[PDB]
Amino acid sequence: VKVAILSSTPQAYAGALRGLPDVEVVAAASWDAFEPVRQAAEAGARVLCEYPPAAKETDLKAMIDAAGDRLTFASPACHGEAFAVVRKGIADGGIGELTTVLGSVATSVDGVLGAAAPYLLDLADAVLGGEPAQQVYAQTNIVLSGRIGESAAVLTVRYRSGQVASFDCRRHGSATGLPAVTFIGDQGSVQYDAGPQLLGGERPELGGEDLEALMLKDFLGDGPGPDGQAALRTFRIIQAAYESAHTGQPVDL
Amino acid sequence: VKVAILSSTPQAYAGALRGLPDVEVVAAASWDAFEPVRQAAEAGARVLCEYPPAAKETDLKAMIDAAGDRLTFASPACHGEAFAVVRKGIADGGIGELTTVLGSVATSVDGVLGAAAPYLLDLADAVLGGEPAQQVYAQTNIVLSIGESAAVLTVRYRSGQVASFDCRRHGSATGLPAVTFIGDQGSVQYDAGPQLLGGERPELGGEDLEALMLKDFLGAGDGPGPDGQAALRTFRIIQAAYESAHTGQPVDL
Amino acid sequence: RQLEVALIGAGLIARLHLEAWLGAGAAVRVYSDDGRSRELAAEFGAKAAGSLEEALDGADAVDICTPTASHHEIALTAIAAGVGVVCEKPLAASAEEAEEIVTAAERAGVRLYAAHDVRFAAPYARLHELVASGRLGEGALGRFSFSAYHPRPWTGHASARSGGILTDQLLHGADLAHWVFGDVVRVHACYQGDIATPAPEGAVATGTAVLTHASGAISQVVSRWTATPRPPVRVAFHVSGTGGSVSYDSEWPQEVRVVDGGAGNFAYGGPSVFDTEMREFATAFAGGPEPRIGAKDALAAVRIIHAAAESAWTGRAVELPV
Amino acid sequence: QLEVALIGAGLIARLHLEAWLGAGAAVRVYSDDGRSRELAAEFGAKAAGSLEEALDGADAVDICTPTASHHEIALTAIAAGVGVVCEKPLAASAEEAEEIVTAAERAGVRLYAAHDVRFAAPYARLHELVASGRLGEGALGRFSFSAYHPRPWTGHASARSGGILTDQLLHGADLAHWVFGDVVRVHACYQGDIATPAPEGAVATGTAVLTHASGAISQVVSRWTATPRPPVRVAFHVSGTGGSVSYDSEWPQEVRVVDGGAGNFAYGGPSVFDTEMREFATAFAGGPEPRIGAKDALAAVRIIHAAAESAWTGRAVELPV
Ligand SMILES: C/C1=C/C=C/[C@H](C)[C@H](O)[C@@H](C)[C@@H](O)[C@@H](C)[C@H](O)[C@H](C)[C@@H](O)[C@@H](C)/C=C(\C)C(=O)c2c(O)c(C)c(O)c3c2C(=O)C=C(NC1=O)C3=O
Ligand SMILES: C/C1=C/C=C/[C@H](C)[C@H](O)[C@@H](C)[C@@H](O)[C@@H](C)[C@H](O)[C@H](C)[C@@H](O)[C@@H](C)/C=C(\C)C(=O)c2c(O)c(C)c(O)c3c2C(=O)C=C(NC1=O)C3=O
Ligand SMILES: NC(=O)c1ccc[n+]([C@@H]2O[C@H](COP(=O)([O-])OP(=O)(O)OC[C@H]3O[C@@H](n4cnc5c(N)ncnc54)[C@H](O)[C@@H]3O)[C@@H](O)[C@H]2O)c1
Repeated sequence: VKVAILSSTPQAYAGALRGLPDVEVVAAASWDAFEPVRQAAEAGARVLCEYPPAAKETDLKAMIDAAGDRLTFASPACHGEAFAVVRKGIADGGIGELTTVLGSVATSVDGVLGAAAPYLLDLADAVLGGEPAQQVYAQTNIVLSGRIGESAAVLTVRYRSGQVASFDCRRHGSATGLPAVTFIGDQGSVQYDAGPQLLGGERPELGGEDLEALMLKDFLGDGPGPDGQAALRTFRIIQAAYESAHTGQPVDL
Repeated sequence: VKVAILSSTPQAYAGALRGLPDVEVVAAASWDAFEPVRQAAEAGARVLCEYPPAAKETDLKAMIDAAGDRLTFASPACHGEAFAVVRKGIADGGIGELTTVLGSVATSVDGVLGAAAPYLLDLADAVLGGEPAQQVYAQTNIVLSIGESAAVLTVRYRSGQVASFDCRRHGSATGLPAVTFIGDQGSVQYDAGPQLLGGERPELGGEDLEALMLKDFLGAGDGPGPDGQAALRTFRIIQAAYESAHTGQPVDL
Repeated sequence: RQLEVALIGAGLIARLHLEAWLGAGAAVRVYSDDGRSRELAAEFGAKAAGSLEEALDGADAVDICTPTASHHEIALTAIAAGVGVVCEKPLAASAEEAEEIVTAAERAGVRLYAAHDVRFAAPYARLHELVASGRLGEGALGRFSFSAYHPRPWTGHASARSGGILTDQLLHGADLAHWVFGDVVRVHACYQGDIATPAPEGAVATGTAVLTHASGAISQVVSRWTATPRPPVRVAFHVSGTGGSVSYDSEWPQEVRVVDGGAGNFAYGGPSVFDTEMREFATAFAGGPEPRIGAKDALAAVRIIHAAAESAWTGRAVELPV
Repeated sequence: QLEVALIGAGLIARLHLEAWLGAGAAVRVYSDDGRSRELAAEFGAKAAGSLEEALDGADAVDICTPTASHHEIALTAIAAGVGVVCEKPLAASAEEAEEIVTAAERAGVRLYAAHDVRFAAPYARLHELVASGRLGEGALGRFSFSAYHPRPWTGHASARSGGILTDQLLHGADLAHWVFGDVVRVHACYQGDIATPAPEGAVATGTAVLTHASGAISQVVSRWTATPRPPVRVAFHVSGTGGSVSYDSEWPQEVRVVDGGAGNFAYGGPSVFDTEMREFATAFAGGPEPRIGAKDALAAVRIIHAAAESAWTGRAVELPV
């Protein structure tokens, strides 16, 4: 199988993909210079991509046009066995009627709203059953250190069902990008943390599942990550959030 | 109220006490030269005393004789309202029949067995009602950065109850003990230095143990801290521990 | 001489405040229109006053422990008699009422505080101490969540437009955010659940607010009422600035922890927040240093919760001019 | 496909059977109670009519029988050229264990024991930190293993042997040995009625102080509790010159019910048995040696018998290198 990668850290995923047999990495690039990957998609390669920047929706459509269902969005935390447990517990009524999704993520990547919030919205979308959004409100700032774009953001989503999601994102040089999400229903709440603390101490040790291995397994074999429609819903959320951060008022969708 | 202080930080305590209404400090010294505190004790002062060095059993006995029931030993964790809750709950059967006391302490002071284990033994002694020790086993090492920097001792009481404590040196340690009481129906932990806030530099919670200890020293009733006989019990345990750490065998009391 | 405190009201909060005032060394006169004040006063050895006027006569301060809608007249009555005010939160039922009280207190030169209990408990006071002393650098982002089971019914009247039961819970988190990050200039909130009162014990609602601060810092404040006391209360926060992050979970074990075996007779909540609060207010009204919460903080809290309720109702964000 | 002879048909065997199959092995099951017949059918495995028949054509034997029978079952497989993985403890006496180790070494067959603790993430990560030098020189460790025993102990075991506490001590003793190295001195106090037969919920507490050749010291506490509140708790705190690391199994991990008390969100991570058998299967198929070797199985048995003797005689027991 021929494979291409679209990410801010393309050498990261290309190395793990070559480390498996029967697979060949024909292209790896960032969304800044995506065309070698786009031509690989036209030529038949499976493409694993992180979410594109909010400014490059035409590049996103070019990738959809080039690969069709051969395009897979990278959302590691969706592949946790822990996340399957949470989704089933909620669908079975473990927290009553679902009303609200909360959560937090820290990343080292600049522009944390576009770079990290999709990872939380992917989990929300899975448990919300792909509900469409009615309004998006967001605020951002550059207080914390970074190169370009916001280093902190909060967004709140009001869905057509009346359910609410609200997520906080921040930059930090040693963050992992691993999200923690909390699902609130009218009889309880449950938290899914993709990066819990395994060991305490002066240098705490990060626990969790081998989400990279699980995500690549699915991509080399429709799994629990966002399909194309789910990615487009979330990407539209992101665009609206950037607009709200500028207007200071929610954006209707 | 006439008071005398025998501690490694005598002026720190004298300054906290003098000028208070109805209070005057008639003597304040370290164990290196305790004669004015002995003399104040013979004249009737109440004395707040720190555990002495291992070489001063004779001076310890002299203080017990001079001050009688006016002697209190400085053991801050004994004075927490949290400890009174733990003591009451154990007395009321909350963990069934008490069998075992465990506990850990870290100190900056060198020679951690003599320097820090009395804070643990004092809490055991209070809950055990002064139960006599029968045999002590102990081991020490100097792996961490004179005098032992790690120690474990096990005490067998003639009731058949058991206490076992671990002590270690760290430059940033606070000396605050944490003790666990095990009975045949459960177990309960008194942590005099719990983590109040997390993050890169956790914050210590806890009570103002120094203020409560001085309040009880200056008060009327029987304080919750060790009296002269309790101090001598605990001193003898420590001396037996040091002997066991040298022989490699339990030492009889 | 002993500080003289007029305590107005005789409900549960009044009872907690009374114990704390007496423990602080103060002398208290209790008064409520429903007469409950005289058995309250008798149980604690305080004086039962026969009217509001007689409670105020010769008092140094009044502690207003009555429902919100009555704070305004009581406080103004107190200010006119030269008596300083401690008001149960929130200061008043509208921003306009709160401003009149603040203004009147200033013109008369008497002290005005509100009992924002959260500031007086160790996790939040330590967080503010870290932030104000510079150990977090410049504040950037904070999340706060206050969740509890309401163990008695809401018998007063409040409309969904006013935010209802969510307003009560939001006070804690809104005040904490303002305390740590500064003035709030923009508020957005989504309120979920049946939030009007009268409402039963165990009513469920979830309010999610985003506050933008004058510095650019942003806080997410979540206020919840839960269906069961499992647990009765949970508070959590995470605050990040250029100097690092500070976190708290009230579920973390503190000094007393039943590790196994299920024992129920080891409850320990820490020092009474009310003892800490009233002792600090006592010291202020006695001519000492000002407490950790001022008049402008009490007004801030009213402004923020009314902006939130408006945002929740209209679907717009609400700006607050400094 | 690797061929595994599974001996026994109890709860451990059932857990091992599922893990072997999940690792790709073919399995034949023999137990002397006959229950191996329906056990193998339930999982699609083979049923053997005898140990000799089970060993015939086997690459490895998995001994999931009572401890006292480990010595002769293991010696039979070794003499037949069959490598061995044995449930803990390796044998009923330190002397029996050493005999198995020597026979496996001379016959050149692999000999492992199922020290499950080494295959769960907190403990594997702890050993990784210590062995890579991240904590510097180990100095001090405290370990506690505490559980409610939900089945009766039906076998016969004297108080002198440590009884029920010996079962719980093998986790902590093995972990201390893994992390700090050879143990040269053992002291222990055992509290409670510990002889078996004994019922579910029997209460006992054992406190052991281990001195290591390096000079490091371990305090290991082993507990059986009256009620599953909680069913299991493990905690540790380990200090070296390079810092400290701690663990509490009560801490929340990937799935956490925050309020309301729902009970349908159970999640315990990867099965240690899957991780275990997969690593063992890989070794028997010429792969790398697993994280536990014959000399570790022998060390654990020596430690728990010295601790039982210490508790019984009131002496510390010296184990010079
Ligand atoms: C998430 C919370 C955090 C508070 C922390 C506080 C600093 C301290 O840490 C905190 C732990 C302690 O001080 C508390 C025990 C304190 O004693 C109680 C709040 C006290 O008010 C009770 C008399 C109140 C009741 C019985 C109520 O019915 C009640 C009310 O009537 C009104 C108008 C409320 O707004 C609340 C409540 C209530 O119960 C719980 C509430 N939320 C919290 O407390 C509320 O907001
Ligand atoms: C303090 C513990 C820590 C284990 C951690 C391990 C990483 C893992 O987290 C571990 C928790 C999980 O893998 C579990 C599936 C674990 O495997 C199972 C309990 C497994 O033992 C069961 C077949 C055993 C029973 C039902 C018993 O009756 C039983 C026995 O008969 C004998 C002789 C024992 O010595 C123990 C038990 C028992 O129950 C529990 C025990 N102590 C612990 O577990 C014991 O020592
Ligand atoms: N964490 C621990 O310490 C732990 C936990 C569980 C089991 N174990 C160990 O596993 C072993 C017991 O296994 P269990 O818990 O499933 O007990 P069990 O009683 O449920 O299993 C015994 C099985 O082995 C069979 N058997 C007995 N003797 C046999 C023989 N000579 N040949 C063939 N089959 C025989 C029996 O018929 C039965 O099917 C012990 O070594 C015990 O210490 C240890």
